[PDB]
Parts: sequence; structure tokens; C-alpha cells
Amino acid sequence: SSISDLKEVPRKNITLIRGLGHGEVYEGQVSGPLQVAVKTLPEVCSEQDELDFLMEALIISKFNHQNIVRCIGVSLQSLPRFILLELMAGGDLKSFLRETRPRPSLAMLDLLHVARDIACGCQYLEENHFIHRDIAARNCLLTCPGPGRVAKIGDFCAMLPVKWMPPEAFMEGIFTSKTDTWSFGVLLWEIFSLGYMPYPSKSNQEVLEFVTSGGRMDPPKNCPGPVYRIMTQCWQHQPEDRPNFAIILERIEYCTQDPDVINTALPIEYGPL
Ligand SMILES: COc1cc2nccc(Oc3ccc4oc(Nc5ccc(Cl)cc5)nc4c3)c2cc1OC
Repeated sequence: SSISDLKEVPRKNITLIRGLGHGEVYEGQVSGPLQVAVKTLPEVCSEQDELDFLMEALIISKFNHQNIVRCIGVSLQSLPRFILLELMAGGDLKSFLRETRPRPSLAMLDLLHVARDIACGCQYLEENHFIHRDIAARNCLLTCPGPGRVAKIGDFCAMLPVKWMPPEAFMEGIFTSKTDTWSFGVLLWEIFSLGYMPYPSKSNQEVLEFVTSGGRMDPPKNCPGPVYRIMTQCWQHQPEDRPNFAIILERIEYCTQDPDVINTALPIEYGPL
């Protein structure tokens, strides 16, 4: 991947409309009128921050897949520097699951399609030997809120997302393609719980101890068995025993053909608790 590959958009053509993410993220506009999301590099930054920014642009730009957020161009010759991505109007998946919970909206088939979309994106990353390292609902994005939505993969010690990591990751600092399989399991759980925090009432240390000694989340409310089985297969203790993403995709697709899965009602939350 050469800088030659990055499409430089002259700064005059770029307009920031509103902020999106608390570098920073904005919705913007490119005139030749194109709708984009913009990632900025802070003007005050390291020499290594500059390398990272370039590197992210280089890596995102070489990916060509329907379920990975596309880099549409860059603006690196003006300050502050921009990486331009396709605007995903539906927002992040976690917010979406939370805002669209049924009240007295979403069916199983809708959740399964998001799951398939992300599994399909993860398979492509595995095929190109890229380790994401933070597959999670907060990092997935939707093209729109409606029935035709497509989910895509993005990316925005007591810092590590322990609740999404396999034991060898947080104990041993080992990352491989089977890392993202574990994280995908936890994502599945986030999807089928309709956006709850994993390990509901546990702290990071409690999760570490719980998971290192064989503990696993219970299925989300009304979660069908075959979907839970995919989760528990993603959470096999040893990396070798976890399925790759071709197998996961196949299993999600078979779930999607099972009437007993797709006819299952989602739980409805009673406001007064
Ligand atoms: C409508 O709201 C949003 C739309 C968005 N549309 C496109 C992109 C958004 O956020 C980002 C911002 C920066 C990003 O950098 C990356 N990089 C990336 C993408 C894929 C892979 Cl596999 C690795 C890195 N994804 C990003 C996603 C968006 C964020 C939004 O709200 C926070």
C-alpha cells in the first residue's frame, strides 16, 4: 500500500457539518455532493501519532468488502489532517440496539442479519490476515435504521476491553485470528441482549477471574439455543477449539433457516421495572 493509493481531496472541497464522536469524528461534505464521515488528527501530536494516522488510512484503504467501512479518501496535506470514510447514517450498533428495543420494531431475523453481516466482514479480515482486536457492538456501524440496513466493521492494566478478550489475550498478550472469534462471541451476546453490557454486574477483575476459571455468560433473555451455541463455541478456552469465521457464518446462516429461531419473539421491557 503506497501513499499513491490514497485519494487526496483538496481541503477547499471539504466541509464539516456536525460532530459525531466525543482525534474526533465529524459528518462532512465533499463537492466535486458526497456525504462523508471525517476522522481528524489533532494538530498537536507525536511523530508516532502521524505514522499511526497514515497507517490507518493505508490499511483501511486497501480493504474492499461490503461489510467493512470504506475509506473514501484522505486530506493529509492540510492541517488538521483528515481521513474520509463513507457516512454510515444508522450510527453505531450499540446505540441502535438500545434505542430500538421493543416497547409496548426488531425481530430475530434482523438481529441474525446484523450478525451475518459482521461475521462476513470478519471472515474477510481473517482471509487477509488482519487482526482487529476490538470486535464489539460499539465498533459496528449501520448504513441506515430501516429494514434494508447493512452492518459494517469500524474502529473508534485497566484499559483493556477485558470483557471482549479471550484468556490468552488478557493473561498472555497473545493475538491471532482466534482472538476476534472470542470477541465475536461477546458481540453476538451484545446483539441478542439488545445492547446490554456483557457480564452485567461484574467488574473487569471479576470477569478476568470468572473467565480464566471457565465461567461464561448465560444466554440473553429469550435467546434461541442454536444462537447461544455459536457464542459458547466462540468462547472455547483453547484457541484451536474455536471455529473460524467460515464455520461461524455457516452456523449463523443455518440459524436463519430455522423457523423455531426466526419466529422467536424478542423480550419487551416494562418501563416501570
Ligand atoms: C452516523 O454516526 C456515525 C457515522 C459514521 N460513519 C462512518 C464512520 C464513523 O466512525 C468512524 C470513525 C473513524 C474510523 O476509523 C475506522 N477505521 C477502521 C475501519 C475498519 C477497520 Cl477493519 C479498521 C479500522 N473506522 C472508523 C469509523 C461513523 C461514526 C458515527 O457516529 C459515531
